[PDB]
Amino acid sequence: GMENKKMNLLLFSGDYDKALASLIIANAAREMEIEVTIFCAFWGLLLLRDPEKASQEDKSLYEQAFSSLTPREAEELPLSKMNLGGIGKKMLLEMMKEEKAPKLSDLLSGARKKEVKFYACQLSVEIMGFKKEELFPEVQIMDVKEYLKNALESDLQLFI
Amino acid sequence: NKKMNLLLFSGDYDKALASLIIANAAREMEIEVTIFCAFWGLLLLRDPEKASQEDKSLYEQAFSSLTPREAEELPLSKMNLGGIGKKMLLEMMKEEKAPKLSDLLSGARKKEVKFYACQLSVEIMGFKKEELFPEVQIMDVKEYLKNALESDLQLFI
Amino acid sequence: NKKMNLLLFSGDYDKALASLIIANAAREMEIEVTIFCAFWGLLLLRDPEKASQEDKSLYEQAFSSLTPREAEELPLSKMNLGGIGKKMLLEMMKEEKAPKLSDLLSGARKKEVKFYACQLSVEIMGFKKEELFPEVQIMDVKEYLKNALESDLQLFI
Ligand SMILES: [Cl-]
Ligand code: NA
Ligand code: NA
Ligand code: NA
Ligand code: NA
Ligand code: NA
Repeated sequence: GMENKKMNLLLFSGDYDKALASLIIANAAREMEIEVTIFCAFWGLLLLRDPEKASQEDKSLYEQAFSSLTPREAEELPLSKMNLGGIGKKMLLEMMKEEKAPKLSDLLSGARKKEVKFYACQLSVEIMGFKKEELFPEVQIMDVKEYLKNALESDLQLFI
Repeated sequence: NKKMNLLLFSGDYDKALASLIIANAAREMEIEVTIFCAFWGLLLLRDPEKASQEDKSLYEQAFSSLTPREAEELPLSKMNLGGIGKKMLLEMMKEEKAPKLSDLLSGARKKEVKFYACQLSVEIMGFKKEELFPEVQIMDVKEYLKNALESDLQLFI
Repeated sequence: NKKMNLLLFSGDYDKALASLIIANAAREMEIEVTIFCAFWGLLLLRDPEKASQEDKSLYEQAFSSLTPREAEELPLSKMNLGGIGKKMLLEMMKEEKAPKLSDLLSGARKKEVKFYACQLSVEIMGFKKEELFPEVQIMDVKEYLKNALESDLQLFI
């Protein structure tokens, strides 16, 4: 069986639909008792923002602009295609509602509760200017060598 | 005895081309190939001569009617230009005698690449099994994971 | 002991950057790294001190002249806006003294990352070996599969 397996996802994309796929896979994995690590890098870091604990305190101006102007939480992420001003996302969301397919923010709550391990790429965090306190509290800041050690120890590795 | 699993998430012509170039070559080396199509990737599996509108919601009918109807109609991931920079790629491929996507797909089907459609995507998007190629099987995410964990090479495209 | 294979399909500045951050770090940990560049990913390998238009078709000549001529010219995957939001990412990296894509590429070359160019893509897009960095080897998809199957980490970017 799959109960001792390990999966590692590098979530690079900050697209709603790619994030959804990554959490559909991670939640299903956790239900099969697979240990799941999601390493968020670049745009994927946007998945990890906690809107209730955002800040502008002691960031450069570029960092402030980036933080205020980008999606402030997972649910605000744009579609990878057909976003159409936010209308084609509105489409996908409606079709999901018809099937009772849970929204990204509910899949993310689910993944946190099932103890999917979420890591934020240190260099991406530094470049984009996010503080630890701006992300969910159980997120750990991980450098790329820690990503590689984890990925090499894993049974399934994907870049999303 | 090797095995490869590709998760085709993208519905882009060029990414689909890459996936089938790799899948066809792997079958020639006697590697067993599984392609799990999810979200936009499902569009690869549409049989245009079998399309249907019966028992679909409004958005499902609209999504069906207004997305690529078959693999050859997929857009480029880049410089598609409303079909024109896809038209560039196709001309460049013609000069080099590189087969089109639909010909790679026919080859994949003949070589018995195993094509699967992600159940949740199929349901969300409203596609029926009869609208897809006959040998496609519906598989859920847990079945994908089992198959991927048993594979020797796993990619997300 | 360990081996990593990256298939770089994307020709985006930020995706190439991710790939070379990973590749450079892997080399420091003594992991063997193979990067197979295909389709848009081939643009990473263009040597701007070498370019040629000689013995190419019209679309090949046009493609060569109009596309990014070296890694540093690659567009952002998103929010490129004229190259100005790339300008934004670049200025943010500069504040952090994060190395540029060209510096990571030079580092990768120095650390003996193995760079291969997909033969079919090369032929379609019309690039010649002489237009790419001298250590690049042209490899077909079956060589890609052999190498990926012997690797411990395999990603498609
Ligand atoms: Cl991957
Ligand atoms: Na910064
Ligand atoms: Na991937
Ligand atoms: Na539906
Ligand atoms: Na993989
Ligand atoms: Na050509």
